[PDB]
Amino acid sequence: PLMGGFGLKHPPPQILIKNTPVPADPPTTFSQAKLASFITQYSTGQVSVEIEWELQKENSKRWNPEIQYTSNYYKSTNVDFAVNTEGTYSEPRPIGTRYLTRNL
Amino acid sequence: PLMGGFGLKHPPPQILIKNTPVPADPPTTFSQAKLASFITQYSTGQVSVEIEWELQKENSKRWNPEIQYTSNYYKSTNVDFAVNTEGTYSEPRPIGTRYLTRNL
Repeated sequence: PLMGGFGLKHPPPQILIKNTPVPADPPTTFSQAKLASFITQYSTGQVSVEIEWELQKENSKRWNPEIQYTSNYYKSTNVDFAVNTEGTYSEPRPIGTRYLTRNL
Repeated sequence: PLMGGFGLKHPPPQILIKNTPVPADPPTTFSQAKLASFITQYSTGQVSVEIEWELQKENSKRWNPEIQYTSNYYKSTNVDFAVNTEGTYSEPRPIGTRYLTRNL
């Protein structure tokens, strides 16, 4: 992909879900038309997903230290990647995936 | 220890080594005195040492990133922990052992 990530020829299927429509009380006398009324409705539940990942271990002889992604040492108003006063979770900056080095 | 490290009641033994003294030519007529002359000498070789270490894996639920020891991202005159122009190896700063965090 241009956005990055993995291209796949058989991606994970997409799950589709809908409330089963519940019609309100239809009239007594038959009517040819389809039922235009329904009971306002919504549903809630829990969903769980796991992904088993495979890693390629980093095996390298570079003498000096590498570069690593690390949180700031210095004080700040409030913790990054954590909630704020009013409870709004916030992530300050994007995280690149490339730090460790490899000989071309 | 106060310097840090591990205290031990049976530390690794200390290896001691010496050139076996080689006397120069003593006189023909016997002499009571011990031999005061020797052949100037030195020896060279290779030494190898390995240490099998045990680690306590870090298992922790902290949500936000930790602090990590990482080399500078920004450019510098020359690489740290690596040789300089004239070939003098140099280590810029001490390295503490404590970064990862643990709930007291």
